[PDB]
Amino acid sequence: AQGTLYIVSAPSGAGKSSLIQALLKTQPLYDTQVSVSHTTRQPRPGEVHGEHYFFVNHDEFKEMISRDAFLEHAEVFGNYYGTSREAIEQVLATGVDVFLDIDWQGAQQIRQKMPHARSIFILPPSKIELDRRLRGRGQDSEEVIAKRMAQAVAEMSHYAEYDYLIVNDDFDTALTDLKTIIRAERLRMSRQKQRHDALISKLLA
Amino acid sequence: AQGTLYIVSAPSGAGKSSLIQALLKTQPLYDTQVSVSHTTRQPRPGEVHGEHYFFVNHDEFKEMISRDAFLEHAEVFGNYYGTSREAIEQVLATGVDVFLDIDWQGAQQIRQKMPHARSIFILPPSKIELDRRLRGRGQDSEEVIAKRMAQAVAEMSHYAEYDYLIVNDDFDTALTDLKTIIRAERLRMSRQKQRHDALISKLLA
Amino acid sequence: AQGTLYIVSAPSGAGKSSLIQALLKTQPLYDTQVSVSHTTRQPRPGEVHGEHYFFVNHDEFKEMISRDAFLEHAEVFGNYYGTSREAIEQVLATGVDVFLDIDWQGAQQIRQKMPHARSIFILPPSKIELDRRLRGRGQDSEEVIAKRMAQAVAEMSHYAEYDYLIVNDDFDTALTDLKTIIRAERLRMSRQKQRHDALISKLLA
Amino acid sequence: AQGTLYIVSAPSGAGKSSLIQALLKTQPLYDTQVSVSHTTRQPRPGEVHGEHYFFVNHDEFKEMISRDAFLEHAEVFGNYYGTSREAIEQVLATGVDVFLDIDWQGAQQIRQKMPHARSIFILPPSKIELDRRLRGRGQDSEEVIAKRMAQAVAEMSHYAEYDYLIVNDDFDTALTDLKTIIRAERLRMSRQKQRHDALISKLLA
Amino acid sequence: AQGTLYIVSAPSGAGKSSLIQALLKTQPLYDTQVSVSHTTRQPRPGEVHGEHYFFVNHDEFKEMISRDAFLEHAEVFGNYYGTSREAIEQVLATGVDVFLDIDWQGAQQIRQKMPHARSIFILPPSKIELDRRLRGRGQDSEEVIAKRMAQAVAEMSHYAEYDYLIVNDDFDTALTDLKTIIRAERLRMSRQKQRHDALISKLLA
Amino acid sequence: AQGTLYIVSAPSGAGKSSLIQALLKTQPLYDTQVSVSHTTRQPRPGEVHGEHYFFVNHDEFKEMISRDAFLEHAEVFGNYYGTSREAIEQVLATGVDVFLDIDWQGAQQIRQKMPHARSIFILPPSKIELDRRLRGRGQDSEEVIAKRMAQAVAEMSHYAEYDYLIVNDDFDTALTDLKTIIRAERLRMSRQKQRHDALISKLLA
Ligand SMILES: Nc1nc2c(ncn2[C@@H]2O[C@H](COP(=O)(O)OP(=O)(O)O)[C@@H](O)[C@H]2O)c(=O)[nH]1
Ligand SMILES: Nc1nc2c(ncn2[C@@H]2O[C@H](COP(=O)(O)OP(=O)(O)O)[C@@H](O)[C@H]2O)c(=O)[nH]1
Ligand SMILES: Nc1nc2c(ncn2[C@@H]2O[C@H](COP(=O)(O)OP(=O)(O)O)[C@@H](O)[C@H]2O)c(=O)[nH]1
Ligand SMILES: Nc1nc2c(ncn2[C@@H]2O[C@H](COP(=O)(O)OP(=O)(O)O)[C@@H](O)[C@H]2O)c(=O)[nH]1
Ligand SMILES: Nc1nc2c(ncn2[C@@H]2O[C@H](COP(=O)(O)OP(=O)(O)O)[C@@H](O)[C@H]2O)c(=O)[nH]1
Ligand SMILES: Nc1nc2c(ncn2[C@@H]2O[C@H](COP(=O)(O)OP(=O)(O)O)[C@@H](O)[C@H]2O)c(=O)[nH]1
Ligand SMILES: Nc1nc2c(ncn2[C@@H]2O[C@H](CO)[C@@H](O)[C@H]2O)c(=O)[nH]1
Ligand SMILES: Nc1nc2c(ncn2[C@@H]2O[C@H](CO)[C@@H](O)[C@H]2O)c(=O)[nH]1
Ligand SMILES: Nc1nc2c(ncn2[C@@H]2O[C@H](CO)[C@@H](O)[C@H]2O)c(=O)[nH]1
Ligand SMILES: Nc1nc2c(ncn2[C@@H]2O[C@H](CO)[C@@H](O)[C@H]2O)c(=O)[nH]1
Ligand SMILES: Nc1nc2c(ncn2[C@@H]2O[C@H](CO)[C@@H](O)[C@H]2O)c(=O)[nH]1
Ligand SMILES: Nc1nc2c(ncn2[C@@H]2O[C@H](CO)[C@@H](O)[C@H]2O)c(=O)[nH]1
Ligand SMILES: [K+]
Ligand SMILES: [K+]
Ligand SMILES: [K+]
Ligand SMILES: [K+]
Ligand SMILES: [K+]
Ligand SMILES: [K+]
Repeated sequence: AQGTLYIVSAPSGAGKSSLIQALLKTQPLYDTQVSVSHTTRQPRPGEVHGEHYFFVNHDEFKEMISRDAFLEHAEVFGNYYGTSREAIEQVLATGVDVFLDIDWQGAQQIRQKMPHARSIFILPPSKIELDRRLRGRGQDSEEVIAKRMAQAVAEMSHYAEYDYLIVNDDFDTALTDLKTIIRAERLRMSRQKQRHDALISKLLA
Repeated sequence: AQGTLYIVSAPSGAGKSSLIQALLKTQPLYDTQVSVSHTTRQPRPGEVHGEHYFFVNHDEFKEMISRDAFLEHAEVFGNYYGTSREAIEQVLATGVDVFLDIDWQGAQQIRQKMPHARSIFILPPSKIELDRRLRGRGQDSEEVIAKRMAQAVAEMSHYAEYDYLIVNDDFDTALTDLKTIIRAERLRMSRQKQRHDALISKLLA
Repeated sequence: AQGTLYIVSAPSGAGKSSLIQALLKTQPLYDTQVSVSHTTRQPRPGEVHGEHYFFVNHDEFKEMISRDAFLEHAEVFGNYYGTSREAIEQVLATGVDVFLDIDWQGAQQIRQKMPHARSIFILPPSKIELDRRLRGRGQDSEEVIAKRMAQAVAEMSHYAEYDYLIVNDDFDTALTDLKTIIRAERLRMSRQKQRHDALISKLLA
Repeated sequence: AQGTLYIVSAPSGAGKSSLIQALLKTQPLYDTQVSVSHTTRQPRPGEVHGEHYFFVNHDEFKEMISRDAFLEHAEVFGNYYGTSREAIEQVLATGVDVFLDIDWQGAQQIRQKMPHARSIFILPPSKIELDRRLRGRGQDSEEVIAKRMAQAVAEMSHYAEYDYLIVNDDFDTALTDLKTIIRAERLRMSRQKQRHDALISKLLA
Repeated sequence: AQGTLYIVSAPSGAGKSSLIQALLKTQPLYDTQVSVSHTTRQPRPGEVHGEHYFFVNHDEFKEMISRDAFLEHAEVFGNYYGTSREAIEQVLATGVDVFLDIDWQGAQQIRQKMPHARSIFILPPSKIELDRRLRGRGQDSEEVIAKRMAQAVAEMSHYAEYDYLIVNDDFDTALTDLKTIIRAERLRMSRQKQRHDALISKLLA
Repeated sequence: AQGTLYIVSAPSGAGKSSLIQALLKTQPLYDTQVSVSHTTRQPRPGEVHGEHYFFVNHDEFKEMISRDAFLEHAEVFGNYYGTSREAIEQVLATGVDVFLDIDWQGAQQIRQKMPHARSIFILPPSKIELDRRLRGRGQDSEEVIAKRMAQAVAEMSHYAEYDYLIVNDDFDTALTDLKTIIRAERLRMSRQKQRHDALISKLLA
């Protein structure tokens, strides 16, 4: 009973990390999980090793690439990120659906290796709103913000490669759209044929 | 642009009828409609012509087959039923999603002509429960009930042909399942790219 | 197996009427129905025979009492009302939960004959609010209003006899309360053991 | 104003710990709490003393039994567990409803000492699903899993002693069933007579 | 005490009509009603006198203007429409919130006479979508559609006059938005102080 | 794009801290935040500096007052509390709506400096319930409780200065009332004119 891989991408300031965390709190670990990526970037305050990321040195990441540790890996704004194959295969084979919060470059690598995976792209409801979300608390220089928005513009040009699109205007609407996609996918005949492997056998008698 | 054609089929005793009506009350005529089939069966008490069905004589339906007026037609439960082509094509072109409540024979003909149609099959939660619903008020003979149940079993044989499976155990749940499918499909990239065209242009500088 | 008999009573001005209709629209005829009482009162405008009530003459209702046709009967607000036994027993045996919208006199007679019946009493949120609802469009005389309010107070005296109390302040809340009771009862072990019989056998090797 | 004790039992792999935690996050501490049991078992990673359990040595547990510290205690798969009487009585007398996540042996002891307590049993939706939930991440030997399933089979044979049954097929449905039971129980006339001690006094005037 | 007067205006193609009906089905006649306007336009098929509109002749409506029977009146889409004063004042005095589905001309006259009236404007999600809804079944000429769209644009010019803006993209969302406004207003201090008068007295010793 | 300040006050035992925390978990930080106050009171177990409060010595608080650090400050039951101006102005100017959990004295100071802020007062559903909530786990002396209730009585006399009133009888109802207020306020024409700054421009063409 193999589970389904879900790809979730978005520019910074579309609210993707908060949409996925809120989805996860409604779901037991036997239905849905998130993958823990590897990264070279510094742990932020509040972040714990093995929960959000496995944090590693540049040289250790390199080692991992060279021994084919990764289902996908990429550089994103000055650091490396990747999804280790072993833990993914292991969780999917227990029937769990697994969320991959990754950029468009990782999404592409996943699509070719796992053609069944479903990908969701999240957009902000406008440029004005994107800019206000991107600015955060509002203490970065104009320059640092132009570079941010430019990285976001790059991410967004890749949206058409995804199977679903969520416009995250209003958080609760968008959360509901995300739950709706996963729920609809579980109503697919292949999935249902199984988990319901005969009630159906009992129906056709 | 084009709305999506939905096919919904079910044995009797699966609550499919009330599920579709309930869904329509929450949905504007510009989003979602049901197709008005032609048939030779008699109107039920309190059932208006042109709203549930176009009711015609045996002789009239046979001449409609000759004029090639139907996208599908079939014989179901001792009467003839057909889906007039002109109205489907006309409602779909205005962007409305159109539901076809038709049997498995009909669904096959539509699949061949309209291959992006999506199909929903609806099952009862058990055989005993199927029997309890078919029996209804329990005033019918054992002989009539026997014929309804064999027809139901025969209908259920063809489930594996459909894209989606809903197990209608609890009505509200099954209603949320039908609403869920419709909503997820509207979140697909092909339709969202259309609906949010202006937004996407702005966002990509 | 057997459906559950529900009794619902309330003074007028407690919104009990619309609560029951609203509940029924969300619920199939094979899950939940309302009992059709006989009465001597006139039909209201736009009120059909056999659907809300079986409307009979004073002389006809008196002969129904003699034939022992009622599970309960009583005099309410200057007219006679009764619950025909045959249809209750017949709907209940098909597994349908049946609601009896009857007064306190009726509820006592049913309690004695049918001791697993469950009863719901419905109260207004205050006396002032009760008065505001009773007054309605405010076109009635102070004398008629005076008689409606004494009847309401008399009805409310008998609340402590019922299994459940709903305070109907906010309609949607009170609707969720009525849906909630019905749903919890269906979760009781006696009914769930029946509904999931096949599952339980499998589970226990 | 004494609160209600709720008993929640299930085999491992019916998702009970996750159903109760999610219920609790919707409820303030003046309405609903969980009891903190005593156990001899080792704290898992993430577990904190006094939150999930009071962790104690074998000898300390023994001391507690001998001085009648426990409303119930039992051995469950190679460790001891129990509910201390003092903290329970103290919380219930402040009107809080208290959840006891305990096995069937503890449930029995509670039933005799507190006959008002309501018990809920949770089942998995099938054996296949139970087995997949039981297997977790999927790294235990076949042997260790047969023993797990055998402990689960034992738990499940005791389900008929409970007042309610939840089949935990779909987490959100099952969570809603749990909230529905507590909510229905609060609509009971005894409870309502109190918390609403006169609005009612004001109604009967 | 007094209910609140609501004004709702919208171009056609904003789904305002079905939004108001849908809202009313969830709401008792003692909480919320729609005003019955007089008009000279013909009844639509299946549209009853005194329930949607009081339908009168041109000559009758002109004499109603002379008797000062209207709180507002105006000419809309080639016919005359008016809000009879007596019924508004009479329903409002019984504590009912009354909705006026009227155009911008009407809303101005009501604002001047009734300055605590609250007003809701409803917009379509885009021009293309507005066009798609106006076109409807697509059987009208390009000339008629042209006149409907100029009327819609003219109506939308006056939006900035209203207290509240609802963008009706997704029906259920827009329905929740209309329910939300009504509910928040009932939470204002002036109305809550009235509704919970007895409670507040007790609470303040 | 300036955000809206929300004031939330209540006596102890109306459940205000739990209502606000639950609201916040549904909202991303770019829509809604809570302010972190300064206080001289001791950190409770579980409390962390900079999350719930900035904890400071009596002398440091004094320093802050003397250099005009505070938008509002006050003494509440033997300790000082205040909201620093800088962090507030900074967050509001990024378009975030900010919740201020403060007493009636702070509310007043905020009202004069920021006349756009919206204030919500929460009441317990009765004195009996207030007293039971105030008593907590139930281990304080009668005397300590009379003083508690007396501080609560003082808070409650100031309720009429607030724009909204929530009666927190049932947690989920009250949470929904709180979400409804914020949501309604976002439907106001001033707010909507902006975030929707032309779709509208595109509508009037
Ligand atoms: N290819 C790939 N991208 C990743 C992976 N993990 C995170 N990212 C991307 O890294 C980007 C920034 O991540 P992060 O430092 O956590 O900031 P944030 O997620 O926007 O708050 C996001 O677009 C992620 O999609 C990964 O394992 N593989
Ligand atoms: N193929 C075909 N079947 C139809 C059509 N309309 C209705 N049916 C089927 O014939 C059966 C109709 O039963 P009906 O008289 O409406 O009673 P119902 O089952 O409660 O709807 C159902 O299975 C429908 O799916 C049609 O247009 N074409
Ligand atoms: N005991 C008895 N009372 C009934 C029966 N049917 C209706 N009633 C009661 O008589 C009253 C009927 O009022 P009705 O004419 O229907 O106006 P309503 O109050 O809005 O329903 C209500 O209190 C009902 O409970 C019945 O079958 N038996
Ligand atoms: N009798 C009794 N059983 C308990 C008590 N606390 C926990 N248990 C049972 O111990 C079993 C396993 O508990 P645990 O080690 O926490 O694993 P888990 O709850 O399945 O994740 C469950 O069936 C509980 O019902 C208790 O205080 N008394
Ligand atoms: N001012 C004024 N306008 C009204 C009144 N009643 C309806 N209208 C407006 O006239 C138009 C009526 O259109 P109608 O014939 O009902 O078709 P509809 O647009 O689907 O409701 C709408 O814009 C209404 O707002 C009224 O009493 N006074
Ligand atoms: N004026 C003002 N009051 C505050 C501030 N922060 C907290 N309070 C008030 O202090 C009172 C007690 O706070 P606390 O010690 O946290 O107890 P609790 O909030 O009831 O659990 C509450 O009424 C708050 O409204 C503040 O920054 N300014
Ligand atoms: N406008 C705004 N966005 C914020 C603030 N704090 C965090 N964010 C955004 O919230 C998201 C983090 O979940 C990012 O898009 C941040 O930039 C704030 O104070 N204002
Ligand atoms: N069990 C049962 N099913 C019914 C009753 N009335 C209608 N039905 C069923 O409800 C469905 C129509 O809503 C059909 O499947 C009918 O057979 C009844 O009294 N009992
Ligand atoms: N306050 C008020 N109650 C009404 C009105 N019309 C009907 N009702 C009440 O609404 C209920 C019927 O739905 C009854 O309790 C009626 O008295 C009205 O205009 N105002
Ligand atoms: N199938 C599956 N169940 C898991 C996994 N991780 C945890 N669980 C289950 O989730 C529950 C813990 O809440 C237990 O029933 C675990 O066995 C996993 O990766 N796969
Ligand atoms: N696109 C579309 N709109 C429709 C159709 N039928 C009715 N409407 C629209 O739906 C609304 C009435 O519910 C109006 O705005 C109508 O123009 C249809 O078939 N297609
Ligand atoms: N009745 C009651 N209230 C409690 C208990 N524990 C905490 N609270 C209340 O819950 C609130 C804290 O969120 C305060 O009003 C506390 O007094 C308890 O055991 N019983
Ligand atoms: K990641
Ligand atoms: K059909
Ligand atoms: K009745
Ligand atoms: K426990
Ligand atoms: K009107
Ligand atoms: K604070």
